[PDB]
Amino acid sequence: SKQPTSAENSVAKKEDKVPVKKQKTRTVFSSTQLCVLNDRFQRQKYLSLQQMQELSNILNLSYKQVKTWFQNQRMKSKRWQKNN
Repeated sequence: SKQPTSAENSVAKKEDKVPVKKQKTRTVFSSTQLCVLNDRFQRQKYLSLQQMQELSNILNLSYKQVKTWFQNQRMKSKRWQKNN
């Protein structure tokens, strides 16, 4: 696999350029993570079973969280995205 613990594309681009509007949704994702996610999804095919645990360690998040985020964005194409 590819374990991207380092060597990223420093500042690729952002899909969102909306500087803090509509208030805060309590929990939020940073453009830093978003950029890395989008870059890696463009450079690679997707996140593999191992890659999600790597990513989890890098962003100091949980494997349960990283997997669920991916599967939600994955399944939205077939069913729909859910916040729960």
